[PDB]
Amino acid sequence: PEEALIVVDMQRDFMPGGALPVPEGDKIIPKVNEYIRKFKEKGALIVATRDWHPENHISFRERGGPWPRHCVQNTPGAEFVVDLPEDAVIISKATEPDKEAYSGFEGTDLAKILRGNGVKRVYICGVATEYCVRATALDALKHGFEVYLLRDAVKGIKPEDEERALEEMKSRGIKIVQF
Ligand SMILES: [Zn+2]
Repeated sequence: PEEALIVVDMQRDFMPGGALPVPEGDKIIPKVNEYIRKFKEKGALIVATRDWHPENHISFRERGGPWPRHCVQNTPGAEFVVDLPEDAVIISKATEPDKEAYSGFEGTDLAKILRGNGVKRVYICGVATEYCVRATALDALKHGFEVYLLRDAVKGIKPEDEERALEEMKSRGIKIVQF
C-alpha cells in the first residue's frame, strides 16, 4: 500500500489501571480502533508497535531505571487494548535486558518492512504523545516517509509536554490531521 497506520504501544499497562497509565488513555481507544477499521478498508498496511520487555529490563526501577515494571513479555500488562486485524504487522521493541527502545524503529525492522510493502506515507497514533509517539514519528521522518499525526488518536501524560511535542513535530515537518 502507499500508506500505513502505525499504532504505538496501545497496551494494557499504558491504560488507566495499568502499571504505567496514560491519563484518560482509554478515551482514545474507540477512535484508534476506528482508524484501524478505516485503514483496513482503504487496504492500507496496519502496524502495531508494542513494548515487549524482559523481566529486569534496564528501564525499570529495579535496575535504577526511570519506570515501574511494565509491558513484560508474555504478561497481561503487555497485551494490546485495541482491535487488530489478522494481517496487522506486530513490531516488538526493547526486548533485550540492557537496551531501551522508545521508537518503534529503534532496533526493529520497521523501516525495512514499510519499504518492502511499498509504503510512502505513515499515520501515527497511540501513546504517549511526548514519548514513544514523538520518537516514532521523528524516526519515520528520518527514513523519508511523509508523516501524519492523528490528532484525535494520541494521548500524552503531561499537558505541557504533549503541547511541546506536538509543536516540535509540526516544525520538523510532521502534519497534524484528523478524519
Ligand atoms: Zn518501556
